[PDB]
Amino acid sequence: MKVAVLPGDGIGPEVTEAALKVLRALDEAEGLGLAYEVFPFGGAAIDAFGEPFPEPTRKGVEEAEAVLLGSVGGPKWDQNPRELRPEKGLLSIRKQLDLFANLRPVKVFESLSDASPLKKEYIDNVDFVIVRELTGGIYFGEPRGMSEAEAWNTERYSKPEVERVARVAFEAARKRRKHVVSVDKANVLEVGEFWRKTVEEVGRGYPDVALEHQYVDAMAMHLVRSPARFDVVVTGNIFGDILSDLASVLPGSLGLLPSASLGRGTPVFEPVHGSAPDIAGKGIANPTAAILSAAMMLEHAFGLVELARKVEDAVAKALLETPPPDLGGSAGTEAFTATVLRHLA
Amino acid sequence: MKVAVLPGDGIGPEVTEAALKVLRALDEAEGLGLAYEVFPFGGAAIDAFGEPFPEPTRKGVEEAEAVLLGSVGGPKWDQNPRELRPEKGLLSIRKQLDLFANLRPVKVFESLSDASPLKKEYIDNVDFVIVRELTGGIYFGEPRGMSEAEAWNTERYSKPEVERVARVAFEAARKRRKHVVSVDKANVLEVGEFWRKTVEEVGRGYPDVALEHQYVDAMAMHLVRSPARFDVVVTGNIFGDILSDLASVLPGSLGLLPSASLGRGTPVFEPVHGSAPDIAGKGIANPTAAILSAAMMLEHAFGLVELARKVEDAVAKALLETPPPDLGGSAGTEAFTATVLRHLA
Repeated sequence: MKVAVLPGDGIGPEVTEAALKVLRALDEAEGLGLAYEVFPFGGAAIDAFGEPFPEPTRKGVEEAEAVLLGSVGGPKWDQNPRELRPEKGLLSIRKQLDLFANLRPVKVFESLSDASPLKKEYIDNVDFVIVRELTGGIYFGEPRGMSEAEAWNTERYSKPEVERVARVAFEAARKRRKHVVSVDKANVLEVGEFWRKTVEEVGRGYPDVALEHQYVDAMAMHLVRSPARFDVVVTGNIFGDILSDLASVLPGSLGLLPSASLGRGTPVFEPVHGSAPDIAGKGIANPTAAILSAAMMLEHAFGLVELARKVEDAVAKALLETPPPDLGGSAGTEAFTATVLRHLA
Repeated sequence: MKVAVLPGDGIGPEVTEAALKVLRALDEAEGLGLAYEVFPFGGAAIDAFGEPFPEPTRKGVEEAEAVLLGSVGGPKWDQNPRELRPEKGLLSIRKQLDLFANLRPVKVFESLSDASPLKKEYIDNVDFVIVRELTGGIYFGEPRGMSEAEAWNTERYSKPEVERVARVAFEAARKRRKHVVSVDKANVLEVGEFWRKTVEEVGRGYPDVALEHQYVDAMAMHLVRSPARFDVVVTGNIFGDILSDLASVLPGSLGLLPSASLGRGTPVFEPVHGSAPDIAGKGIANPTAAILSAAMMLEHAFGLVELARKVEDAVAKALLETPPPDLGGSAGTEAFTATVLRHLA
């Protein structure tokens, strides 16, 4: 199991290391062969190497079997230009490893039910994964323009780009409850008729997984009225991007969520949450999203679905037993990483 | 006050008439000069006149100062072709009266708080109006297409189309709490930079009203986390259409919501909810949305903002005192129309 580890800025060192603490325990216990190496990335490499993704790191993520990415970003850099700022590097590692699908899981852990905005009965048993196409459509599509008179922008997709994110979706489905929902605007737009027939062709090859289709506006209503009804949701870019932010309010007690970019190269896994500079060093950072991005690596990079679920129970249990300060408890990073480990022994 | 009344099919006769019962009471009481006339529209006119919007009605809505529309649609017609089915007429009256903005208000009435999917604290004091541009952008925009290889669709807006829906928004704002939020994707798409500067030019003329901008994905999260923070929201078509369906789950106890199309011609007002054929004649239909579309007519067609708010209190009070069967009470259309009237005497 070869992991290039890029802990990034701010809290990235602290919470990326609590992830590795869970992974070295499973590694010991199951003998998985974890070989990892830490590489420079972000505000720290701007300072050190004079750019956010230096070629040691270009090579490192190019040759590992997984990247464990922390978080970059800091005010310090914003003022200096454009390709010298933490975030540029975030797109450079996406381009290089040819990543085209972004997986975002939302789970509401029975113990933090009361933190959610929805009544308990609507969040019970939410466990779903939205996989959003990453590189196509209206944000990148052309023609585009702006005149004194008007402005234009094209949503455009080719069969290859639809089949790519669709296979990730089905394969992603096989490892959890076997149902895909594709999301489109097929009843009005033709990009969406297209998307619809192609997801349905590709679905033929995955017989063990169920396929259904929904319109973006009906799926926006279902994520608040019945979100426990989905397993994997696959959609385009702007709709994945809108429906993943609406879906991120369902847990409530934010900060807990993991993200993973997948594709031809090396899968990148990271917590959704940035640098949090305010609190780097104090030891209170909540590691729940780094420990769960690790669980996603094990599931998507190495296919060890059964260990990924046992790490997601240890963190569920742990969240119930020792809520971090940010969730009305007092367990900092280490004491929380502890009880996670104390559950998967 | 000249109203062409088009009660439509199914429950349309019943609930459009309870609206008129409230309006004839205010009319008596304030002497507003209500002159109304009932015209044929929908499944009923397909049967009667052999098309859904016959020229008596074309003329009627053309010459009234407001349309009070009920609901059309019935299975009976679906099988016969395309321009002979209830819904066609719905676009024919939109084209004819040159309507380009659709106003959708969401309010959560303190008494039905427990029906909502959100915890009480998030719905308390929701009162906002989304005005969605109706005739432009990606659903109508061109070029568009579909090949074996790819599919395309253009989101396109010209300054005139952005300024139109923006003035409705500001003027709509003046009559309630004076804050507009425009919703766009300005940080990625140029249609959205355009939309953004134009809503900001037009805002210069309305000094008494506050303007703010938000991205569609951040506004999708705000409608569940803090929806009581908006007064009027103005946006384009597909985003109005997505954000109005997400916003329609906040009341919970559905069926209660009013809609209004505005523009160069005669404003059309209608309940959001269709025909409901299952229950036409039984007398149980909930009239809360027809009585509140009437309140919207008074506010937008005749500018009688102060009476519109007193009819929205009578129906609030009434919802508290006699919930309809559909909201765990037993008050049918008439008994509910009663207590509404019994409050605005």
